Amino acid sequence: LSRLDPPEAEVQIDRLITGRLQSLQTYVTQQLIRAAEIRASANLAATKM
Amino acid sequence: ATRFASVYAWNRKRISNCVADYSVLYNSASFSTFKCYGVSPTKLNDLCF
Repeated sequence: LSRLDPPEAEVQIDRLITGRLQSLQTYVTQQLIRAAEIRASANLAATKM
Repeated sequence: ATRFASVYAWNRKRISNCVADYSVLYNSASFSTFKCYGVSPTKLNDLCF
């Protein structure tokens, strides 16, 4: 944003934002799935107790 | 300088021990063409290379 003319920055920024958002989305989805597995284990522990 | 290098056998020079003055070259506008890539042509002389 401090190096390129505003519209040039907008293009380079859009590339970077998209990259960062897709990396976060992948991360969040994977945690959501692992979190579900953890919930299942917690439910088993509660049953054992 | 009145003599720019032959293109057949042109030679690159290296710059050091400078105060950046992109905005000076640009504002004096002695050259007719100022087209920049990666650096805004609109006097971006805030950067240090």
